[PDB]
Amino acid sequence: SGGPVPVFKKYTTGSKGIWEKIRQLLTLVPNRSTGNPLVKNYRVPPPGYYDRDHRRNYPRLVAFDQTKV
Amino acid sequence: ALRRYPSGEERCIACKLCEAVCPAQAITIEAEERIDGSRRTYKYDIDMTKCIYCGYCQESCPVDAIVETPNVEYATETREELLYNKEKLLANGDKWEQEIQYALDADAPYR
Amino acid sequence: SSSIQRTLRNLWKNGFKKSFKQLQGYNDIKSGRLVGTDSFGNKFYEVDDPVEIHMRTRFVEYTGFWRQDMSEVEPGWHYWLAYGTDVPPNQLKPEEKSVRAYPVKKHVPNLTYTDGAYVPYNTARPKCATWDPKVTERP
Amino acid sequence: STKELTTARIKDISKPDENNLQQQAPNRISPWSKSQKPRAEAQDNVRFAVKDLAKQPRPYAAIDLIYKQPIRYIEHDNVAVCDGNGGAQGHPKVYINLDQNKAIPCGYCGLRFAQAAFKEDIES
Amino acid sequence: YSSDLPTDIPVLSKRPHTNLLDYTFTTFDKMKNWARKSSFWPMTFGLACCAVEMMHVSAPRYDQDRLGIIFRASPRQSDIMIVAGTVTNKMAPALRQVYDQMPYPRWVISMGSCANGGGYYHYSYSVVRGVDRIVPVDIYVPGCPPTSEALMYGVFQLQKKMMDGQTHRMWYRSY
Amino acid sequence: TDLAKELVSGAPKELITERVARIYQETETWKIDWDILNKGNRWENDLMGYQSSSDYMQGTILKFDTREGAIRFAKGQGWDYYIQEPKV
Amino acid sequence: TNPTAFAQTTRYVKDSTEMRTLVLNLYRRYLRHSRGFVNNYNLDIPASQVRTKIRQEFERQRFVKDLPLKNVLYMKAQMEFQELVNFWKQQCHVMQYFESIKGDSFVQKFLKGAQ
Amino acid sequence: VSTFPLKSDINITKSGKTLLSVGQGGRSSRTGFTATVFGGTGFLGRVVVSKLAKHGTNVVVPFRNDRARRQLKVNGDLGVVNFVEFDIRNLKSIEDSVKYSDIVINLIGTEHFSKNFSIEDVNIGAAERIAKAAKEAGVSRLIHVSSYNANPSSSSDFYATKGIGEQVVRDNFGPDATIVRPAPMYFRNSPFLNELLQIKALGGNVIFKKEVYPVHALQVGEAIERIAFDDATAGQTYELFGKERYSKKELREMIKHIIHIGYYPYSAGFYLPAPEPFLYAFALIRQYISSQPRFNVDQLKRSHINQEIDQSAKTFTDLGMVPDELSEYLYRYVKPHIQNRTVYSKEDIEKLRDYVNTP
Ligand SMILES: NC(=O)C1=CN([C@@H]2O[C@H](COP(=O)(O)OP(=O)(O)OC[C@H]3O[C@@H](n4cnc5c(N)ncnc54)[C@H](OP(=O)(O)O)[C@@H]3O)[C@@H](O)[C@H]2O)C=CC1
Ligand SMILES: CCCCCCCCCCCC(=O)OC[C@H](COP(=O)(O)OCC[N+](C)(C)C)OC(=O)CCCCCCCCCCC
Ligand code: SF4
Ligand code: SF4
Ligand code: SF4
Ligand SMILES: [Zn+2]
Repeated sequence: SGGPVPVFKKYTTGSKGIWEKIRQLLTLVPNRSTGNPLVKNYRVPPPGYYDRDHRRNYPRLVAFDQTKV
Repeated sequence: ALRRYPSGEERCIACKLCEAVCPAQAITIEAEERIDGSRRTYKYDIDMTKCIYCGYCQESCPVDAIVETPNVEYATETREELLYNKEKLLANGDKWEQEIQYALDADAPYR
Repeated sequence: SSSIQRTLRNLWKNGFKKSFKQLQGYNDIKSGRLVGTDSFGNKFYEVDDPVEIHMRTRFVEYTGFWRQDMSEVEPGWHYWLAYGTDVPPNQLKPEEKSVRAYPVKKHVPNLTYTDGAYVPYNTARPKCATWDPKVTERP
Repeated sequence: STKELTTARIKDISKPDENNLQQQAPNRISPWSKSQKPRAEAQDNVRFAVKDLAKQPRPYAAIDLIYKQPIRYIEHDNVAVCDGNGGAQGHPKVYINLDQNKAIPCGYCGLRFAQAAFKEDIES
Repeated sequence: YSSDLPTDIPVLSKRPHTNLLDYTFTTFDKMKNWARKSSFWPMTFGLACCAVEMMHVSAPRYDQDRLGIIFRASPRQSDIMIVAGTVTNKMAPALRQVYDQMPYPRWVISMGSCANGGGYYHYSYSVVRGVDRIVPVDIYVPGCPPTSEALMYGVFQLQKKMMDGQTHRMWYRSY
Repeated sequence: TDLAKELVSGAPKELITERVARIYQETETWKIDWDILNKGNRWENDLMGYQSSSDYMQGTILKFDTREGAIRFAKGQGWDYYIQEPKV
Repeated sequence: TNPTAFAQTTRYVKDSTEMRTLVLNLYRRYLRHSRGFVNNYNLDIPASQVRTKIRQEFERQRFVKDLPLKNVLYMKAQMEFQELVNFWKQQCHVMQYFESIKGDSFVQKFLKGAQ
Repeated sequence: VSTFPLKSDINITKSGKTLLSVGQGGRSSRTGFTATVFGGTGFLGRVVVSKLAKHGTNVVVPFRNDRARRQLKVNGDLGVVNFVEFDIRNLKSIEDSVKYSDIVINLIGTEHFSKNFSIEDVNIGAAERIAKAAKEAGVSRLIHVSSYNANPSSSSDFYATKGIGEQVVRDNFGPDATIVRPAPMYFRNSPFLNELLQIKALGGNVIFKKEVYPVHALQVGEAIERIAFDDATAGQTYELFGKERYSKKELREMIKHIIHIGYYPYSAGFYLPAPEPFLYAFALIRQYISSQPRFNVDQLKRSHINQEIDQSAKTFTDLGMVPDELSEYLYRYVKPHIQNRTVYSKEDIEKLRDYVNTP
């Protein structure tokens, strides 16, 4: 369930020191992050036959006209 | 970019798999028997103004001869400079070889 | 990350000369550990500040003063500046490097707007060969 | 000298020069294919009038960097296996029968092989 | 009549400054070109998928505005025209009307494959095969679509050309 | 067959008169293609050796099903044509 | 939904005589707008010239015979009227519309390349 | 133009080169020539260059203005239009534009001397260097453009230098060179018409009493095109002019009447009677104070001299082309500057011309 979540549970840049308490007094919603990703975790290490055949058994094409109906 | 073996011989053996897959028909290959007899190509042109940077270049090669470098800053004043003949492709292949080593050796497991 | 506290620290460490170079092209006085230079001459730095944002932890300082061209960056380092690898090109183990049988001369940037610009041409001879004039007289 | 520059040859009678901008490649003068257009002819075009020939792309010729490489040898066997000599980023594996008595190149790399006995005969 | 033209006098782009006037009219050219180099106001001529990248340059990650780039909708207020996307035949007459209304000086940037030489739709019955058949182009950005940095690189190269303008020295020396 | 449908297809005037279409059979169906132009079908571009062309019907082939169906089409469009009988 | 100016329903006319009268009114409609086509598109040719070209257009294809192909020719000519009167075609297309256009002996065609 | 300009697919030049044209004459076709059009960035060049490129002839256009050569590349295909930076004082740059050229066209010609060139230095000094340098490179054909009133002994600087330009070429390029004399051409942004449309034309009575034989610039543009592909037209002199004779003052009121320009002509400055010394003095003063090419002292004399047809030369019909009259094209070229538009057709120009002559 997506209820409200604190700032320190979101992988984002936070506030260190008394500025955290300054932020929690001025900001309207204290549990929103600045949105800048965590440089220390986010992208830290860079990226550096018949038994199994069905196409030949596709459903056939049969048309029903007034004669066969 | 056109790659090259460490021994120096060209990786490309002129399938024309290149000319067939290319959705925009930007690959032009003409080949014949070399003097040593080993099958190589004397014409290999890419119309970078016609290419869509699809990536079927790199996927089609059975010898990894044609690959797409991580470069994007090669804008040119005259459009004629955007028609890459074989020598221009081979120049990039040498010029970007170490970088292509980063790309392939970091994408080897997933292919 | 943008306040004057970071700028003043980076101003004092770098000295006036390097910073004024950053105040001419970079527009942001930054400092970092030098990680080496390429063949062309660009100096590749990495920042150890805990305040820089995610994508700004690796930068360069070009050789030129007034004009900077991105293509001057050597291809080996060009992948490092793009955050695709944690191993700088001068720290590669020899089992991974590129070994070529041909000389590797100095890096050359993109050569547009200059007479050194690349010119395409057709590498194939014309497919029809004309006949050489030859005459032998009536016997 | 207007003769070998526009003719295809196995090798070059003269010793090539890296600083000659009329050669097909820095390491070879004559072109290595009958249909390949000689570089001296191509540069004699309208668009090379003011363009500098020094900066044009002149990659080293392939047909030389291979022949510098010494021929590989096989001891006490007549089947040569070559798969690019680079691991799994090479050409498809091919087996080379060594029954014929000369240097038989690989399908893709161009590497040449031999046997133990014919090592003295082939080198002649 | 009497005439004697020398032969070793070089071309304008190679001619060094000799007297004090050659420094005066170089100052006017740099000062005037620096104004156009910085106040680089293209025109929002996004046509196709290439237009997404042209927006991402204005995005906060790249922020074209930091370089003095402010897109202007009207041709009169725009000194550049970034032709991004396919130029169909149904558009080509309209494109010429938009280009011809730009007051001089004017530059055109061709971004992407479609604007350069036809691109994917080169063999289409209703696609102009390269916008260079309609408007002169000063720089071609290759890609599909060119990355947001590739366009910035293309912008920078054109800027490096504008800083090389020598109009007011041309009057003094070549006219 | 009697209908002058060429005034509704929008094809250029040259298709009615100056072009010839072959109705052949490559092994169960028939095809239609236009014979090549006298000159200007393929000239070597002097820049990059591209196979230039002015014929706009070179890349066109129509896959039919039955012979009389193809002949019906050719008469419907007012196309000059000839039929190549395959060897048995 | 509201259809645009100078629109007509697409109807498969099943009379030979009615189609004759529909065309005749249509030809007058082009001539009535002769002055406008000059002023709208800024054509270099005067009003009498356009009527002359319009007449050359209408005289050209008056001998068609197939009624099923009569409606098609009347349908598309209606679109040409609707596109032109609503000022939809660009200026260049109309200028080139009237700017289009004797052969040569076999020696003349043999030498240069014929076709 | 039509569909293909060349008379025959294979043409042999005077130098032995065997050129084979390919294609059906489109943008992607070729003709195997290489026509260096000197002064191509000018008014006349942009027509000469345009026709040559669209039919597949490589054009090498030496320029001195960098921002004016950009628009010439639209006409040709990739590689068809080439550029060489040059100045007439740089001999080496001249030889860059003639090395691969089979056709060399000369269009350089000025009416106002500047702080770097005199009238002789351009109509002769440029022409002499261009012609002589072209010969040394084995150029098969040279085509030249001079004044319509070339005269070695004329007191007008323009006519005197242009005439000597004919002699000095033929002593440098040789018998192969050709000379073409165009009458004042009228086209979009034509210098011949731009003086008539200007509202503040001081000395309008004096300047516009001169007589001319106006010729359509497109035909002269094709006139060089017809000559270019033919070797039969070497060593000739061609004067190209229009059948119906017109005078500037006849045109100026004819031009103004189409634009409908009561009190306004008397006030805005249409008719500025000024003393002859003042006109001579004003032109001299601006010659040291102006920065853009203004009305010159030479055009004060030329206004007293009427156009002269030379009978030793050859007309349009010598090339198989019938010249077109200013009546059929004068309206459209001033249509930019003009309830219900009145289109002054070909015949109705006379009826306008009638209204001007009636007092
Ligand atoms: N209807 C007409 O225009 C008339 C035609 N003529 C003559 O026909 C010839 C064609 O000229 P036209 O195009 O009509 O008018 P322009 O004066 O515009 O043509 C001038 C061309 O020659 C170049 N030029 C002039 N001086 C120099 C110089 N010192 N160095 C290099 N280039 C120079 C110009 O270069 P750039 O423009 O790039 O600076 C331009 O390309 C002229 O000689 C003209 O006098 C006769 C009477 C009137
Ligand atoms: C009163 C009017 C309003 C104000 C006028 C000023 C507006 C801004 C001017 C922009 C200038 C510009 O752009 O100069 C910067 C450009 C950019 O270098 P580049 O183009 O790559 O060439 C330079 C490299 N070269 C020449 C080797 C190719 O040149 C210069 O480095 C000029 C040289 C530096 C001049 C420093 C000394 C003069 C100081 C004058 C101030 C006191
Ligand atoms: S990357 Fe470009 S050239 Fe290569 S196959 Fe794809 S579209 Fe063709
Ligand atoms: S797939 Fe590889 S080897 Fe085959 S033609 Fe293309 S580049 Fe050459
Ligand atoms: S070049 Fe590619 S991205 Fe750009 S408009 Fe064309 S298809 Fe879209
Ligand atoms: Zn192998």
